[PDB]
Amino acid sequence: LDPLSETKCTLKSFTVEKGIYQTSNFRVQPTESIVRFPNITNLCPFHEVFNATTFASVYAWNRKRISNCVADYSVIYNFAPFFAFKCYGVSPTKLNDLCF
Amino acid sequence: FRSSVLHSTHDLFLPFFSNVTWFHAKRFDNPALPFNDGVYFASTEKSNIIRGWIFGTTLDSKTQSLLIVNNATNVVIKVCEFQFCNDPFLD
Amino acid sequence: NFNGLTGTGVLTESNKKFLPFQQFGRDIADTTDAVRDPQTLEILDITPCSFGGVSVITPGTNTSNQVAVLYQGVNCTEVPVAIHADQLTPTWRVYSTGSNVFQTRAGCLIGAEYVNNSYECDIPIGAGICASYQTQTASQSIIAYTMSLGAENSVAYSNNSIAIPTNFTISVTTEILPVSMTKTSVDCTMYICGDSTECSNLLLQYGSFCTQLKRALTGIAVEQDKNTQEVFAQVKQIYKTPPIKYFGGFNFSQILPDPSKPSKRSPIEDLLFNKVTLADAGFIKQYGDCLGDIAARDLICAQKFNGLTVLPPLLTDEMIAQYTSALLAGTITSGWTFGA
Amino acid sequence: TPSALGKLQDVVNHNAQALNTLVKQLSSKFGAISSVLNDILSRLDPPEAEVQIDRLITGRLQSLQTYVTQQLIRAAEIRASANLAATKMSECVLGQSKRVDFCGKGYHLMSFPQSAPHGVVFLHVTYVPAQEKNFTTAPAICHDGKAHFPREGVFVSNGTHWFVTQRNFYEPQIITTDNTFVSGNCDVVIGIVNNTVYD
Amino acid sequence: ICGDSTECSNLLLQYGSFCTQLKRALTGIAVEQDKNTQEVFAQVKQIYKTPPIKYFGGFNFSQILPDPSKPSKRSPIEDLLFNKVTLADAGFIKQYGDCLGDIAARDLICAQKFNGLTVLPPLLTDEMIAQYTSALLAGTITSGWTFGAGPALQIPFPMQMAYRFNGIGVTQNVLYENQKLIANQFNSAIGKIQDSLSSTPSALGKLQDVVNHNAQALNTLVKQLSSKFGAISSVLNDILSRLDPPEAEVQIDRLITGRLQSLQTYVTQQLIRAAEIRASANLAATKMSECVLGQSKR
Repeated sequence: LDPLSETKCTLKSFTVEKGIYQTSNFRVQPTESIVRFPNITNLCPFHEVFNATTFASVYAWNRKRISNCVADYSVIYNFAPFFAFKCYGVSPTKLNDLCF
Repeated sequence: FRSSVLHSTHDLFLPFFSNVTWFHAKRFDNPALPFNDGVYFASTEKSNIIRGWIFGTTLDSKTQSLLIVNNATNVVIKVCEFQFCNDPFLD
Repeated sequence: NFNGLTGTGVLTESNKKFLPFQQFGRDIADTTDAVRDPQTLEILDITPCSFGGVSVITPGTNTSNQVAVLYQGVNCTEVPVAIHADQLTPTWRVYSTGSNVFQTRAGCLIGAEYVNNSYECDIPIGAGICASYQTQTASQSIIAYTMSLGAENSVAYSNNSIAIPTNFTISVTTEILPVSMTKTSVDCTMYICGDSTECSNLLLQYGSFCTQLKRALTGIAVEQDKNTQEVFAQVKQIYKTPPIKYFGGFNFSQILPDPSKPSKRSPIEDLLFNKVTLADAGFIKQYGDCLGDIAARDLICAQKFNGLTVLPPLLTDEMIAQYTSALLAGTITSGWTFGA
Repeated sequence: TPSALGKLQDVVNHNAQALNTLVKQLSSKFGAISSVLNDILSRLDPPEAEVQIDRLITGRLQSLQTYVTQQLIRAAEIRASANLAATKMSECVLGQSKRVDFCGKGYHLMSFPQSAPHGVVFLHVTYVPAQEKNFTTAPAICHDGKAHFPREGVFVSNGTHWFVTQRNFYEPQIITTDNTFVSGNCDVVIGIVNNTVYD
Repeated sequence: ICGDSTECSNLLLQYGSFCTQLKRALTGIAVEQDKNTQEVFAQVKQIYKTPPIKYFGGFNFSQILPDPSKPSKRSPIEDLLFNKVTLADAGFIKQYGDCLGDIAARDLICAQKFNGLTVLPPLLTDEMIAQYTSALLAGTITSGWTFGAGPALQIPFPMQMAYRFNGIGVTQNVLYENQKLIANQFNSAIGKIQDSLSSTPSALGKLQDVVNHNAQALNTLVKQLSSKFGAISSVLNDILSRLDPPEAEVQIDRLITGRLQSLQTYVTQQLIRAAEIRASANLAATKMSECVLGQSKR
């Protein structure tokens, strides 16, 4: 309401003596808008790895380089129920809000 | 990006005042140099002599090998079972 | 939010020269203060928004409720508050105008009227500026002023003039010095566990943390008894004052012990004993004192239930009074001879 | 004025406040689901409860070490005042000290101690002069072609006659041979004046 | 600890009054330092003004008396002492544009102010301390030790200096016959002081180490923010954007306890240093009254 009530709450008392007697608070200017500036791109060939007839061998595991795309991981959820979807560095619901 | 700061890092670097080997090859029949966790290559030629390197364990078709060659307009980097000869060179 | 890096700051479009493989720049504290825009190849610095502390100069609540506001390290001519109902909420209270703004080297002061007069510093603010609640402005309000170092005096120095006093004045001053504090002991298992069976089994696995804190508290307790001993027990003979006679015209009745009241202390010591109110003297408290009637401000029961108890001092108030009377009766009947 | 013993009052207030803030730390939730150990044992299993209790133990241990550390620092401040009061007791009460502003402001005559709860009060009786007067002085006196200096006083003049008196009090007396001493001629002193000396 | 984080500062309140205890400790030191300076320079209540400079028996106090030829009204000796010690942050007002841009310089004050570390300016400015110094100086040269015990009693300096020799055990005739010799040795000694302080910059190392330890304590406190106290990163915004709130509370709790331990370590060292400064302040206050306001036999 007013600085008097603020310093009363800070001192945890209804009576305040003469002087500052404490530091009231700290001024912090908040935000007024949002600026999401990620890059500009085309979709990701996730069908080349998930919608594939036959994979490779274990000793000959194929590595697919991914770059210059908007990786929409939501297209993977509508597939068959996976046995184990475990991320060791992030949360599975946070991939869509990050860059790589 | 850092500016006007002193930052400490621990990584594979070249020790100061270390004895480095200077090759004048000229003479062929030089065995391949070992790759001891990283190499520092430097040269001051201006006739485009050195334009590529090879990397591998045994340098034969039995194991993988890295072939890096730099041309006048493009660069080719391939990983294949190259059968390197005793004295590989570009023609 | 450029590439997942969220936060709060202001873009300034600095002139930092980033390399093609560099996009983020961090300061000493590894806080990213400069970034490269993902779309445009320009460089933008990330500087935090307006930040600073605020102090509220408050007079006595029994006097008035008018208070002043000080913004430490903030200039009055850049941003006093500058918000409209959709901005910072640490303080939902704004003073805009009213000739109360004043620029000091410690910060911007709002709510005080600066005057050219100089008085004694009542409420210290900083940079030689102090505030006080004066009633000579008649209305009364909070005013700001420069502290007065003292009355201006000029000595009439001369190569052949000297000043010699013709009379004197016997002045008596008081000087109060703390000699001891409250001796407290803390129970480790009672404060941390509180009669828990599962607890106190993992606490023993931490080592001698309980024993180290116990020796430190007992070290203070034996220290406070030594402090009082070295001050009042400097003499070994308890000198008794003779029957009060004509001490050359000096009346020591205010400092000599009076047997008319218990504890055998002087009326001056009777006043001093009433000014200081001990929260807990460490004496014995009955177990029924805490059971029931908890509506009173009996915080001693709350701390004793958790292992926090105050130990009573070694020398009681009566013995300290006898040491004071012994030192007093000695100096008035023997001067400084009994000290050597 | 009840604010005369603020020094001794702040001592018992800081100790009472340190104990009160220590009790409130028990209600804190140092990353645990609750501040009561009985609730954690009743809600969670012993395998999971050890994680929650460990957070409370480390939180309360840090609170105790913070309290003991501040008490050790305050003990050094009290001992410093205790050693000062002990020295002030022997130098002001048990004798007369020449140290300026030590046993009160002014020329210290004698001091009287007073017992106080968790402290001590000294009654410093000091000598304070007043209503001084201006006089004309001279370094020495030249009567028999020799400079005479004051033995323990100072030469003053009321305008027409010269006298000798002590510093801390105006007690003018005639300049005689027993109150002064001769040392050198009258050509070395700067402001030496001519005046008769009584024998 | 948080740095404008919304998810943060909600678990920090669950730790109790650790923020309030550290706040009262710092404010306790702040009001203590103002008391230390007050008990040393404000021992007298009358601001004595020096008369027009005349022949003080041959003694030249021009090097210690305040010179109105330069601002702040301080002596040339105090001018030198003010230049030897370089304050890292005087606590005065700094414009907001001073930190924006031109960060290539060694402006570590902007880095610490952005994390809540700010220096408060002292109560008594350098001008007021200079007036207290001039008041104590003008009093002892025109009244000796009389103004300390009571009213200022004017007395010629040659006669005042004569009783100085009488205290140590030297008759008054020794000074009156060698007044020119004492005046020359006094002026030559004062001139040697300013030459030693200007030639040897390591004379004020005691006062220099004070501002250096405080500046270093603040610099090492900022570097603790870059530490990873068992967490995956040192930035709270990165942990919230990478992990889920159920898992992020474990990582944030490690950073909170790590930064709380850093703050308590800083406050503890400040309380110890404050005891050392107060001990020197009480020594300087006693040395002020016993050496300047009088003659001590110690």
